[PDB]
Amino acid sequence: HWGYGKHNGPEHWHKDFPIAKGERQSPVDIDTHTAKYDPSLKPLSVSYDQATSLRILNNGHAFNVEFDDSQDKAVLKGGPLDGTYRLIQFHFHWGSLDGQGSEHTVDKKKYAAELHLVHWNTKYGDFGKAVQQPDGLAVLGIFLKVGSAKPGLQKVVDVLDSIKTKGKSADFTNFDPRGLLPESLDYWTYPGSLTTPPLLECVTWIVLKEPISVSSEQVLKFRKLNFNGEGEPEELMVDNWRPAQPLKNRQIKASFK
Ligand SMILES: [Zn+2]
Repeated sequence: HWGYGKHNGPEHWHKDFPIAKGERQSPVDIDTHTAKYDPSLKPLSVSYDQATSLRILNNGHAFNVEFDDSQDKAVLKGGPLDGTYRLIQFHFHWGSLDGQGSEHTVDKKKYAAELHLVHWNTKYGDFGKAVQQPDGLAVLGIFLKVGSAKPGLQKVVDVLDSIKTKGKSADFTNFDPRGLLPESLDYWTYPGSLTTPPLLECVTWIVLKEPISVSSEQVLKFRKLNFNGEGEPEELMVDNWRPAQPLKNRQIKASFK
């Protein structure tokens, strides 16, 4: 019964998921004055030309756009990564107000939302095995600010009415995740965790420096989703973000000077 409410939110998760207080928890604050350029880093390779989206699902915590991950169709490689990481899904975290919603922060700044493109390391065969490994996942995180509309997000926005409540899904084929990227692939990276229970410390985070802009109308439609199931009292799906966790014995590295 974890969530983001009044009595089940992030500050409670440790009782069921003690790794919530672990050594490598996410998100974190990215201090641009202490992150250090790492010349050993390579450019990201984002290879999404062959992506096969399938479905969009309201899981009661966010919505996931799911992909066919049974072949190397949409992969992330390079950067800090060794090997090939396959896209399984993306989802967002967002606020009730434009001044909060992101999970990572940058010099303590909160963005309106954050996109997570989740990938798993093909050496482990499937997602469920990958999450048991320290290098099992690679999550590309992208900040959202409110300003101009993001045209490539609109197809997501316009299906949201069909998945208003927890447990609803809809077909979502032929969606191109390249339309969600900023111009630059400059990034910060560090080792961390899933940001929802079970909070497993299996993630290489790659957080892009350049945010994307979305419109106030686009974010307002996200805020019409519901945490609840159909036929239950309405609870708007807002503020589904975990706050920054202690960095502990980690360093954040930058791909750029
Ligand atoms: Zn996430």
